[PDB]
Amino acid sequence: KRFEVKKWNAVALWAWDIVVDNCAICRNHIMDLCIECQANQASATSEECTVAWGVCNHAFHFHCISRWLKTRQVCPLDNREWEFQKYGH
Amino acid sequence: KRFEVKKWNAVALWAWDIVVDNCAICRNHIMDLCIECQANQASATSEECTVAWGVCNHAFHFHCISRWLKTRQVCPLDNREWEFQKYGH
Amino acid sequence: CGCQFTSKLEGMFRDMSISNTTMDEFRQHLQATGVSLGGVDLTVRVLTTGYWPTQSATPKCNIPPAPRHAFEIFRRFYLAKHSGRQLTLQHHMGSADLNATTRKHILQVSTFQMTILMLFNNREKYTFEE
Amino acid sequence: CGCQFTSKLEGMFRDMSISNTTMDEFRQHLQATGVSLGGVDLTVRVLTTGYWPTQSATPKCNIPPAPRHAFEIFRRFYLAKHSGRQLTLQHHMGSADLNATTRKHILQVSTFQMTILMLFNNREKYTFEE
Ligand SMILES: [Zn+2]
Ligand SMILES: [Zn+2]
Ligand SMILES: [Zn+2]
Ligand SMILES: [Zn+2]
Ligand SMILES: [Zn+2]
Ligand SMILES: [Zn+2]
Repeated sequence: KRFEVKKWNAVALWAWDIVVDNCAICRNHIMDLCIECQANQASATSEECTVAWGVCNHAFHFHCISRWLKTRQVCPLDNREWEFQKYGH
Repeated sequence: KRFEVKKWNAVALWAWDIVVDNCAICRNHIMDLCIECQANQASATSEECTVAWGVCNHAFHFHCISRWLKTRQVCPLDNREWEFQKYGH
Repeated sequence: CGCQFTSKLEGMFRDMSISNTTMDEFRQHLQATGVSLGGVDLTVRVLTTGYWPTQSATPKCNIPPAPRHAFEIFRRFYLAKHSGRQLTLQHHMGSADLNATTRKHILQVSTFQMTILMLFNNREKYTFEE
Repeated sequence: CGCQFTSKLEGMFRDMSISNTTMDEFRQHLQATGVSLGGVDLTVRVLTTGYWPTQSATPKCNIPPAPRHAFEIFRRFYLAKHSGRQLTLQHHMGSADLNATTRKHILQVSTFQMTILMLFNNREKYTFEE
């Protein structure tokens, strides 16, 4: 051949049990809003009801984990204390 | 075809860092006797100098592992108490 | 008798239930992969030599094409996410379900007649020399 | 500024050194297996989305035989651990060294010209439509 690849340096991202398509706290969907907001609108305040991303790559509705921090505080899918780093998606 | 395999149920055995061909305590070989025995015979009492198998699936010479157990029993490779479960090979 | 061999007994039983969890885990991993028509239905288990001794010699006989692909997939999976584990090749253990074909009656082979029947499928009219 | 963003900073740096250890780990894994021939010299870094944002859209365009086989091997390895969750499909990151061939001058492609150059290698005289 005329051009042959010798080296490569991809960077491979990874996701834990985020289950893209369901939230582990309320079980609704990665979208479709949450149990507290029910319908997509239903007073969602300019769609502020967004997804929250932990340091352990676990994704829930911001609302569903926020309310889980008024009772527990250690991320239900492992044991890590859980942080509030990345947001949205 | 006339016969087609649908199901299979192999059982797959596994070995840790036994390194079939070397002992991690004395570094001689899986055979070739140990550092406390040197030559194959050299008074090996009817070849009683055999291989010891741990629960952690590690394999070193009997004499070598005896000295390690005499001091601290934590396995030179991983961190298991090491039991005389299996023997020989 | 007391707690002296009952310990190895717990060892074996634990091996068993843990290999059942490992079977569910491999089902997941073969749903993500398993592109070959060799992993149609697989039931690979994982035991330790520290509890399960060698039967006679742990031989290295030729495996059959579809079992060959299944064993290759299982070994590739095991030689990766496992903690320095070495998938061993053994024929003196396990079973299988040979789907034969007036109806489609499924036979059973205990990891011993798979190679001979596969050689017959490749070409019939064989003998002991073949 | 204080310890409030410097925490995410440590996050990133840790990601970096840990992915360097992961590169050495995968080198030994490729020496033990390395089925896909396309997967040769690989500097796969395992970073967390919890620190590294998505560049624009995380694309999944045609992967080139060498980097395609390479991406397939990497995804199979990454899913051997997290059943299902494989290497995220992306092309907006990384680089490569394209060995061209009067001498053999090695070029460089930043994961963007690999697919077009591979399509040219398969068949030259292409255009925007192709
Ligand atoms: Zn939710
Ligand atoms: Zn909500
Ligand atoms: Zn988590
Ligand atoms: Zn020794
Ligand atoms: Zn000795
Ligand atoms: Zn050990």
